[PDB]
Amino acid sequence: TKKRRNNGRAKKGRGHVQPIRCTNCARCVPKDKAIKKFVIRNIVEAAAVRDISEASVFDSYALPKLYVKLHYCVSCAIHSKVVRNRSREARKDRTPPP
Amino acid sequence: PLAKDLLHPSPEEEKRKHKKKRLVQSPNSYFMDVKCPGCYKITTVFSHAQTVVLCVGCSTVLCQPTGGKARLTEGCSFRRK
Amino acid sequence: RAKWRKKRMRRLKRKRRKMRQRSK
Amino acid sequence: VRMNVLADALKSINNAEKRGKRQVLIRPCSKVIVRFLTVMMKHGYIGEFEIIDDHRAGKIVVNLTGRLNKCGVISPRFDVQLKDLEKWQNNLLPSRQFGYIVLTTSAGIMDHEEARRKHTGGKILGFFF
Amino acid sequence: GRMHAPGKGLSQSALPYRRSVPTWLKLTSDDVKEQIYKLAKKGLTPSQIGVILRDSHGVAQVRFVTGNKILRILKSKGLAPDLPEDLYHLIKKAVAVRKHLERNRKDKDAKFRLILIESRIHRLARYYKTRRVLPPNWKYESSTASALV
Amino acid sequence: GKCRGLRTARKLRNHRREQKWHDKQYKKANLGTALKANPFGGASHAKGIVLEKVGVEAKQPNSAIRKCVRVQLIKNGKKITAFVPNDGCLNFIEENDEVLVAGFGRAGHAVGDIPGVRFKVVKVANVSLLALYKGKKER
RNA sequence: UUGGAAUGAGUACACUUUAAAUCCUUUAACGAGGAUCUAUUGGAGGGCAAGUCUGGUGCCAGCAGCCGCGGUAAUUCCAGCUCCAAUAGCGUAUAUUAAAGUUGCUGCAGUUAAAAAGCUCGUAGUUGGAUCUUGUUUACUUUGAAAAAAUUAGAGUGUUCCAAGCAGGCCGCCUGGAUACUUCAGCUAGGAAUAAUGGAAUAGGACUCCGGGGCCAUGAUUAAGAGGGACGGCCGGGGGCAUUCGUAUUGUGCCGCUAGAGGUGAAAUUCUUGGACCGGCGCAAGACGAACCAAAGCGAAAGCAUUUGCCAAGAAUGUUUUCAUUAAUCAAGAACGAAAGUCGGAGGUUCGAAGACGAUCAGAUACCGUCGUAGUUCCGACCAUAAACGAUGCCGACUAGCGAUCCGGCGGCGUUAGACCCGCCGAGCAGCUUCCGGGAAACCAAAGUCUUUGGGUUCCGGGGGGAGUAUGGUUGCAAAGCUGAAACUUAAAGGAA
RNA sequence: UCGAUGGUACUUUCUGCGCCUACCAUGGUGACCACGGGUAACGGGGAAUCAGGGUUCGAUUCCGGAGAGGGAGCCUGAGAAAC
Ligand SMILES: [Zn+2]
Repeated sequence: TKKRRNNGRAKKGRGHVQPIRCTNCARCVPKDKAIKKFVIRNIVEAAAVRDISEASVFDSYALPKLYVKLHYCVSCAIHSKVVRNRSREARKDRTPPP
Repeated sequence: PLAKDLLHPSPEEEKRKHKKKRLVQSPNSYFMDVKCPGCYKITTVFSHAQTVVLCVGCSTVLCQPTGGKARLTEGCSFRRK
Repeated sequence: RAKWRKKRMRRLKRKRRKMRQRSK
Repeated sequence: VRMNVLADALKSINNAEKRGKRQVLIRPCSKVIVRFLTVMMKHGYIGEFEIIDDHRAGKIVVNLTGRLNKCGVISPRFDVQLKDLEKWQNNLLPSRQFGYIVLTTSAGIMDHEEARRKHTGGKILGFFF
Repeated sequence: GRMHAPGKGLSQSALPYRRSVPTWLKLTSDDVKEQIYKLAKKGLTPSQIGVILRDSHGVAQVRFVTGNKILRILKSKGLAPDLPEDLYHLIKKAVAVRKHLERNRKDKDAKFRLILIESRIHRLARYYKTRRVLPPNWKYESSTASALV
Repeated sequence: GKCRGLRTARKLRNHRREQKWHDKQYKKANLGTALKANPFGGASHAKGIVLEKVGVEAKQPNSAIRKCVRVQLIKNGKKITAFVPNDGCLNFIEENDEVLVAGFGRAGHAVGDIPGVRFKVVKVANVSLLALYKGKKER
């Protein structure tokens, strides 16, 4: 049975796409089939932002961030629980969670 | 719309349709007399000219070829019948 | 598996050919 | 490519009747179509159709009466005789009480009843009921 | 759709219903024929002559002003090319691709596209021979194809 | 789809001609095979000499001993294994006696839980096995 | 239960029958109550009409086309009884037809059940727009002849009825021994719609003059929401070559400070007895082209992403340009066709089949780790196979709506210095809502317009195995590609839910 | 080669004809399936089964052909390659 209309990838009217490597296991995954996640986090987390700010040499220095674009294969994205299996009707929801 | 009149369509919808899909196909193009400000002779040029037309005497350039209706120069008339 | 069965078949064709060329 | 014009003419009518349309626009017209629509009109299956001249193949806007169940073509146009005409009446017509099989005979285009009264066979164009 | 392409475009000129010369066109039938001749002697093809007449001369259609077409007008005066223009441009394009394919033997797209162009050459020439436009001994060979152009 | 043309008779006739061979029933009865491999050679019955009495295990889930006889055909020398149909009729079949065997009911197919026996005994010693089972004939 | 009746089988005095007989028919005599003058053949779980009956047997013997029955209360076997079916017939085996719309013209299928070639070109083949009197060449249709009888259909006729026969009515006498069908091709006489073909274009044109004249309305249908070609401004990770940049990885020179670094679930193999790892300035080589990068673009698919230049192509759009059916799909044939693989060169940074070693395990010849050959890279020549997938041929028409998006074009407030905003048209990749409809359903605006079945056309499927095997041919350096069986075995295999 | 196709002249036959001979010509057939192979293939009128369409069968009393164990060659006669 065809489980998904897009076959699990965002490829339409296109023959081949260049692959990438999953961050957990370096395996060849198509760029559209990859479960991407652009994570923007601070270099200093909230548990340590107090000590770093009070020990700074500047009056007002904002801590930088880590702009990392993570890529995941289907298998590792589910073991890492970044995507869950949804109901047969809930799968059709293409909106990101709030 | 089960009883839409196909024999008597409104003129606002026939101009909307493609020039081939109309009830009777008719061009969306036309001719026009271009009067340059330098000379007095008027030249009958096509709207979708696609060539570089010139006035009699090589006074100036009338229009320029484009992907659609030709782009006229400054100070010219058009829309003849 | 249908692919390893296909591989066992081609490994068997290659043996039947060499056994046939010996008595050729 | 459009290898048969009577096919696309009757297909547009059959689909417009299924949608409850009042009028249908047959884009390509021909002599066979106008005489086919006339056979359907003489028996009351369609209304008055207006041929549109555009210095080309021409278009027709047929007025649908809602009395037509299905009109279709028979491709290719087989050669039909008088002894073989009853065979097509059992395969195409829905009953022996109504429905007609249009034939193109040397005497002109007519249904199977008029072709039998004139006692002349020919080729089969289509059917309607 | 296209003959050797998956495109199904509809772009094409749609002639008006009125097969009549407009009242504002003063050029007579003979005045247009003189313009066709002077443009044919300049090297313009029948498809190019009708463009200049359409733009710089207001002649929307010479088949409505004059009783015949451009190619028939040039044939009467003997100013028509030996081979037709549509076949001349199919051979010209095939020579341009084959010339490019000599100094570039690694583009298998131009090699595939050359088969398409020469397919339309042999299709079109087959039609002109049935209409006796080309002699029965005529043949398109890639060797002397550059000489016909 | 299919070709519906006025001059497509040869195309349709040749297509059906070559597609009928994909039908295993038509191909079986239109080639040299399955007729020479058939021990009867196209006959409904055949006579043979009983080589030995053999018991054939009934296939699962059933469990029994099918009383059969290894028969050598007289017409071509082929050795087949018939089946003594009725209850206890194996005792009526002597050794090296001529018996008339026929198909088991299906065209070259094994009938019932018997593995490969596709024949059955009809007569024995020129006496029908049904007459010996009912006591109306002897020997 | 009791009775008299009636009769054929049988039987013969004989006739008849026939060349002579027999048979049938006719008919004396004779011939029926257990009218013993005896109806069998297959079945009684279901399909399939008919037993919860009794006894025996106890997964035994056997039944059973199929599904199944039997392991100690068998409705299925061996039997009694009873019942059912056809009936002087009834079973069995095999071939064959219908069933089978499971061979398809009528009339099937190919998204997932078996299935559409990886993709495109292309000959034959098949099929091809509209248009010409409305108000030569053929095909086609109609008519006649022909198509031997017998058979078949069928008219007449009490062979006692009937299958048959062609004979037989009537009180010499008058009636039959008909007709229809016989494909295709050929022959004939009408029809002229539909579908092909021809006529005048360098006029060596028709009709008239009577080599030159006159004359004809003097001879070219349309310009496809078919196609080719030109042209216009564009557009695209389309292709090729040549340049160019980027950081990274590995290696290396120098400098710095240090004993650990690498790796793992945990470790070890390994790198460091010192200068590994780390930091700095560099350098060299070979790959690769991040983020931007999307259910976006392009290309026939495979496939395609740094810059710049060059080369020749391409769709779409625009067109009151040109040609005028040149078209569609395609046996044969042909171009291209990921990766891996093969051969010959160059190069081998990374990665890494094989291989080694270190872990884990009962064992790992695996997963995991440290290396590492071929390979991965480039050039030329092969290979031609992928879950080459949208598991869905191509062309064309039609049948809903909506918001977006890519390209081109078009006209409209306004903002900005083309960008944005609002619509429309054509082209395309998609999305969604719908009781359009379809389907076994999942699902599908096509997988719809399908028992209300026929637009054109190619390839291809026929239970599951055997088996893409055997053999033959062909292709290749090879690996293997293409074509491709049968014996035999099996009652399911499988799809969706 | 040693007739395949055609032309010319014979020869021969009951006659036309590469039927045959001699001299020339290089043809003739084929994906519209030639050639080759198989047929448990005599052909047909017909039979069975069939809503239509079909499928299958036709050694078998009628017609035509063929053969008389296998080939081949002849006699006689109007007529036979006869059993
Ligand atoms: Zn992963």
